Amino acid sequence: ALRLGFSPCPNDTFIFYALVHGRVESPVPLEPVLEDVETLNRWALEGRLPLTKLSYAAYAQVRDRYVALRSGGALGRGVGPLVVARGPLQALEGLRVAVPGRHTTAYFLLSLYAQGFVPVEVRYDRILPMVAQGEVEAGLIIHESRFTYPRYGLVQVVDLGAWWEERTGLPLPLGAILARRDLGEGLIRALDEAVRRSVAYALAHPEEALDYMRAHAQELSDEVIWAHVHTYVNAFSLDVGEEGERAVARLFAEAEARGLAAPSPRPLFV
Ligand SMILES: [K+]
Repeated sequence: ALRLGFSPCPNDTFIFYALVHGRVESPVPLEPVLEDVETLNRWALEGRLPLTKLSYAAYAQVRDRYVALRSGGALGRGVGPLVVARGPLQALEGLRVAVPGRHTTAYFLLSLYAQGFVPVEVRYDRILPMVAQGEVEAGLIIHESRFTYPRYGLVQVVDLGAWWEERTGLPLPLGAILARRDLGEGLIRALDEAVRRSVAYALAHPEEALDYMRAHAQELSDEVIWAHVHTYVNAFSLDVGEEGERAVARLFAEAEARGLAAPSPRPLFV
């Protein structure tokens, strides 16, 4: 079996459900390792896992070690991380912003959007309470927080996905599934096909994945679980496509323009 890292969020458990339960064929058996996305991001800098979900911004840091599968990721126009606050803010200048991980695509986007804030790095589930309790002035939120933030009395400062679309005319690449290059070209292609099959299986039999999604997101109501997969799993999860490729190229061009990532001649996808 090969270790496969992903988050316990409904979109990842939905996407990998079939593969992990033998409902679709896989070229090799897989051992899921569920972790926070920033833990996976840090691990990839060390090339720890042979297969792993990773923030697209972090992928730009590990291209010589990993290649992205065309399937299994999260990209789109309405999946952007949001910045929220207790009330409207004129700007983020000089304000403390709780963020879910410096290597996330969310953090990268927030850094494109504004540069005078003070980041406070924490697990994503601490952000809404920290903002509501006044420990920071704004929060960069991901995962299911986009559905629940009003429960904390908060308002949206900016939808970074919408901001990215307005700036580039492209969908936002959020997360990718990466294969470590030492696995060999053939196996990597077979894994890409297996992940695509897994996504297709859950799309066809969504209810079959519910017990698994609930097991790993025990704090979430079914209403939130269903909203979460509806929001984060879309056509780009089956295949990045021509537009998805252009969007990833644009994201990496912006990172390179700021010296956040080194250019590479290696193709971005399997
Ligand atoms: K809601």
